Amino acid sequence: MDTFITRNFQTTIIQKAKNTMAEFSEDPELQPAMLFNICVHLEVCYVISDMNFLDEEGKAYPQYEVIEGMPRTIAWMVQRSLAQEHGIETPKYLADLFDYKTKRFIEVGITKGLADDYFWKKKEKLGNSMELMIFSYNQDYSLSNESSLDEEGKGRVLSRLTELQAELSLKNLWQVLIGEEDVEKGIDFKLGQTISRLRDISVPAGFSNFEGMRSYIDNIDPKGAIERNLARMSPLVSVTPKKLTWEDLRPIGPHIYNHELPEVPYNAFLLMSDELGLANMTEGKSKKPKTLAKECLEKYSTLRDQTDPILIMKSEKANENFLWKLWRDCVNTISNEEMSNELQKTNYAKWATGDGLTYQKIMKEVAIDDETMCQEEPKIPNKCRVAAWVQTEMNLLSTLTSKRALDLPEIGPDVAPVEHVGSERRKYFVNEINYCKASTVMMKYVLFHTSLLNESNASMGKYKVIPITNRVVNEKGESFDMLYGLAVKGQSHLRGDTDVVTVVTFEFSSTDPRVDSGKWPKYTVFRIGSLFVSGREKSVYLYCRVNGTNKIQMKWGMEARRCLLQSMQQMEAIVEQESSIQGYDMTKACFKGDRVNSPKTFSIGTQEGKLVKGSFGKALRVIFTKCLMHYVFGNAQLEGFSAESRRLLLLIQALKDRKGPWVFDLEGMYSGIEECISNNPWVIQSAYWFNEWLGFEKEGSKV
Amino acid sequence: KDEETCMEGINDFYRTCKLLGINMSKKKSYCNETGMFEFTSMFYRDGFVS
Amino acid sequence: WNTYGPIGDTEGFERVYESFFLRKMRLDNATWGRITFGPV
Amino acid sequence: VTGDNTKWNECLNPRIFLAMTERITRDSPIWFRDFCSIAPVLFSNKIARL
Amino acid sequence: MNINPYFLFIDVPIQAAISTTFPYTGVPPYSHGTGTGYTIDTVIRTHEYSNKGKQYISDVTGCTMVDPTNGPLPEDNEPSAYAQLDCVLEALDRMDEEHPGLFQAASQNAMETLMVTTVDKLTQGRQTFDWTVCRNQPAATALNTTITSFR
Amino acid sequence: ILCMVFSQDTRMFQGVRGEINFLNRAGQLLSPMYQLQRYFLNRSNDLFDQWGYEESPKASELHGINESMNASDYTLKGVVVTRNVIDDETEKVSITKNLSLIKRTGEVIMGANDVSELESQAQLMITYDTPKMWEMGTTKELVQNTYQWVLKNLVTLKAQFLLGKEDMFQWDAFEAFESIIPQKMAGQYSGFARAVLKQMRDQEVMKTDQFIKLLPFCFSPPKLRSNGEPYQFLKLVLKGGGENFIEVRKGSPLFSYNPQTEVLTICGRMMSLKGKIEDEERNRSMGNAVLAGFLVSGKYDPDLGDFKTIEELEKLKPGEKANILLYQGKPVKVVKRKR
Amino acid sequence: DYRYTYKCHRGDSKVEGKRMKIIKELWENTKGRDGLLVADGGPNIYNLRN
Repeated sequence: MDTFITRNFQTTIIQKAKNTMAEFSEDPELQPAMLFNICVHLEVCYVISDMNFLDEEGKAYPQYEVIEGMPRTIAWMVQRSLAQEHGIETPKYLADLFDYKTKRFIEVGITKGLADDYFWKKKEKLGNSMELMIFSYNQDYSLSNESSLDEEGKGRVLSRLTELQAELSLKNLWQVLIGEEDVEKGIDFKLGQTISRLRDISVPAGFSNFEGMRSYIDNIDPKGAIERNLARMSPLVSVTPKKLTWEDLRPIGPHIYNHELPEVPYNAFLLMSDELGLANMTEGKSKKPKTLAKECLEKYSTLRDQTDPILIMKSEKANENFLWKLWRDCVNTISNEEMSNELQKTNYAKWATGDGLTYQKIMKEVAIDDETMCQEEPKIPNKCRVAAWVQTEMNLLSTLTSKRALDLPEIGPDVAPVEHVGSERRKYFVNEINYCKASTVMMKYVLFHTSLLNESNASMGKYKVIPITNRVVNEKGESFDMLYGLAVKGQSHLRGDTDVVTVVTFEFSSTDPRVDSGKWPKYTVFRIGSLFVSGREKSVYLYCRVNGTNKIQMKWGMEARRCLLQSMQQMEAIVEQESSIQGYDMTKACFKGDRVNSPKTFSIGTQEGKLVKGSFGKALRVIFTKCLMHYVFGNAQLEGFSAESRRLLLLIQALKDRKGPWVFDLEGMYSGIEECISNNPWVIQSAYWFNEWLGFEKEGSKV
Repeated sequence: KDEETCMEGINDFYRTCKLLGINMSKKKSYCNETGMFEFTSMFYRDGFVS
Repeated sequence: WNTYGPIGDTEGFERVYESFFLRKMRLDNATWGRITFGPV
Repeated sequence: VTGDNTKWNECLNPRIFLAMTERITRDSPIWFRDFCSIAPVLFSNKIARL
Repeated sequence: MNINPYFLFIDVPIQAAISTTFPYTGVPPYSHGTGTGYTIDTVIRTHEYSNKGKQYISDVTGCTMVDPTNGPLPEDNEPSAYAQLDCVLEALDRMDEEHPGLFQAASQNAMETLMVTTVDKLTQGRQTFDWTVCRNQPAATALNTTITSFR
Repeated sequence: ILCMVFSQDTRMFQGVRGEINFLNRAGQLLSPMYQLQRYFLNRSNDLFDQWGYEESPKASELHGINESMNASDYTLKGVVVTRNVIDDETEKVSITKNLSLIKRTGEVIMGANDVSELESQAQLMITYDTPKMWEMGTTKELVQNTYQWVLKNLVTLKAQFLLGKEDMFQWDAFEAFESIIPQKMAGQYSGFARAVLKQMRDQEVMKTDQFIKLLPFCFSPPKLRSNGEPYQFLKLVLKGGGENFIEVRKGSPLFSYNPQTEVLTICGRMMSLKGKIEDEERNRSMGNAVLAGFLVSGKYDPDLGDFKTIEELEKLKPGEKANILLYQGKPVKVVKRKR
Repeated sequence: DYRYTYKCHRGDSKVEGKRMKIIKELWENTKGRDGLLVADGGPNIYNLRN
């Protein structure tokens, strides 16, 4: 088909048809029949307007103005100008040709059958406001006015179309030739009574029927209406511009400094800085989690065989006995021989997670009749002050440990300079954050959530024991299989994915909770035994906690591995900005330093109230830890606070660059930000750090 | 000419959009010398874009 | 099948998927230049 | 100004959209004008399910 | 050494520093519940900003209707839905004058695309409210059910 | 644009806005003229706008050009087009240290910064012999080349090693191979390799496979612990991460040995080592060439306990026996030695 | 993620699986180990340019 199009027509005609039809906002390839029709129509109208010419008085020796082919905007404005200059009605459809003699717009068309019916239906479509000439492949012609075209033009057009018709059937193209009326089948659209009434009752105040609105829109000249409306508008409608200044900015959410409010609890799913993995060196083979947990407990047999618990702390509502018996059942199941990791002593599991205390649903009619059934008030989040453990979390998760848990596959050889730059950036990033404790915590988190999601494949009405395991590698190359504790997941009879399935997790730790009583108001902790590392006894506690999460939360935890890409993108944006200051890449220079440049240093934190600098590696580690904490501590409060602190930070930046920022309703922004600082540890610590950094910027801007 | 006239123009634009039903956010908007701004989660700053 | 399956004849395969091979050939004959960062 | 709009979709009126559609298609076939207008009028009578 | 991540902003422009703050462009799972309460609040707020308009009773659906257009202009900075028709018409006139032959060409192109389009285009969409069962169903299933009911 | 830069027109100097601190491949600051050349090559609009335009000449063949090389009356001052094409024999030139061509009288004709940076792939499979440039290839190719070089001249390496000097760890091939070794662990790798090779030489357990595997790592200066004892490792990682690692005990994708057929596999390529292997080499299987200061004394004894990690091996005291694992199913019992 | 999902680890790896035995045999029997697809335990060669 397309070959016929490019062979039977000149390149200019094909290009004009293609660019005029591509404005339909659709694929021009899969439907080329209309392309052929439009090309033939363009050729016909071009031929029609190449033989007859006019003069100062109208000597026949141009007379035809071509509107099709040109851009629709230019064509429409030209048609409107012609109609205005000639004092004639403008056709509602874009006429394909205009005549200077008759002072009327005209249309052309191509068909396959008799042209009389086509002409009559086109007349019905356009009424009598436009003239037409029509030709058909089967030697038929129709003209509204016999004084429109001469014999030469009609004969040439007829010969061309007859030749095209004859040639089409030679390559089996006439069979697939679509007609012309199909593209304009729908021209009748009559509204029913109901829809007409709905339209009539949907007009702005001041009109009775939609006819009045239509006439008002099509007739009235509203020039100058905006000024008239604005003149009488009250002066009270003002943005109230206010130039911003350094002193205008104030600390956000000072209540967090109120010592009366309680400390923020530790609501993260898994222990991050207090983890304790029972290392068990392995060759490197992959084994089922149950076998790994069994071997790890066998190595530390003393902890496994602990039956008398030395309770150290208790939650407000949880029962220590039930949790301990559930943990004993979990370890018994882990240490058995059956392949399945399914609990068989469902008693304590059922009675420990409060799975039997759920209310029973009754028919709505009884509730309506009943008077004691009333909606319960929403438990709005409490308000808490600064929690000192978030600072320790951030400090420790950014340190370099002796083990790494990242092993990514390989990539093809790098050739292009951009590939070399990307590979260098990746090398520096991984080298910097390979052993960072945040990476290991992130891997544990994602692996545990993946296992939780997998266990929900077919087991939904049964309790499943899942060990919190991890695969780690050290500098020497020997790889270990760490076990961080266990967790039993309950049943979710409902098939919904956003339905909480209660899971209770027992994680080992080496930190005595009594040191920070406010850090664990939600944990039940025992003391199982004592490990020896360098001949010295260090205690081991078992933090037992009930929790509730849904399948979508499992998916979120699984995707929590995106913190790596997030941190890499942030570092790459920093490097791209540094390189954009210059004209060349700044990766090695800002990491290691070249002859011209020096190793870039970033302000990391505070030491005894004084600023401290550090290498770009420390900044990368802090960025990764911040991203991981943001993902782990994520709730609606955190995202809202970040979204509003965006605006506050942008205003501060504008202030720094001496751009003279102006604020309209500053207190509105401050209220929007403070609306989200209620109980999230990450949000509260972010507010504290923002206040500290704002103070530092204020005190440093006076120099 | 001066920032005062620029803010008068901003106020006039605010009133105009109010007349068209568009309500500008005073609690989430700010003004600064041209060259640095944001547009649909895309920060522009003197050529750099993030 | 990829290890001990019957060995068919792949003659003329490039012709069928010629566009991808043309893309690969264009990529191979590339002459990469410099990399320039933002104007600022 | 990095302006933002509060309650953008809680303030725009379907009647104003109908007016815009009528003004835009001031020179067009009547059937197409009605076809374009059928949407704003349907929205102007929208019923929400709780 | 107590880390302070915000201190990075000292050594880096904030525009680059806060790059890619949210890894997700979609929706989180912990967003405030959008249930009956949220939709009730939405309708309440929609009717609150337009309560100074004309209130009447629809003669077709028999439901309360509020029309703020051409209503009193606001006297306070609070959100307002009272959009004068004259101002909108003047703005459209200014746009058309600035861009001559734009509205006509766009309308012509839209009508031509509508003429050449097919019903199947409706199947490219998100969840659609099927009325036969009064639920949320895929676009294809909703279209099929509507077609069957029409038949 | 190069004509502007070379003419040193003051307008070109005034047409610079951003920093021009460009660096070269060697990391040395470019000459100011080449700095401006590169800046304007990357930034053409600025100079063209700054230069200023003028009217084109009225000659038939002479016409102006815009920024985008479009003919126009407004043309860059002093720049014109001409259809009268101008027509486009060898000598000898001396060279200096910095690869700069200097004519007979001493003028510089071609510097080292005039080399176009247009990287491309040769249409023919070119080959090189010098090892100093092997670093250009990928890590696996570098490993393959260095191990081929070690193997082919293995007789000379063994002969020099038996002498006990230190000149055999500084071959050009080893210098080329060192590049892919991470800097932080290079010292420990070299120290461990030297210690294990010395231990193998002292007590005759000479194993060809271990010698070939651990010879290249011996270049870098030794980095011993505060105790004066060499580090211990299980596998030595190379640049590129992942597959790029050499196993010290069993074998790695980059290096493997089959004693049944006596076949050496390097980066997926197989070779035969016939004639370079002693009959008694097989009997002394692996256990005497996997740790520094340790030698085999027995077999797997569950009573002594499970396998001991490198952490416990490093803190062990002389005269104490431990158990290690080579690979799945082949444990061994070793004992620390003072020597 | 692809290798984990399809159990198609590298042919020269030391992992064990139902499909991994045949993959290892194919890797042993194949000469053009750079030409094997990733799905068959071959080496990945994808990068930005391709």
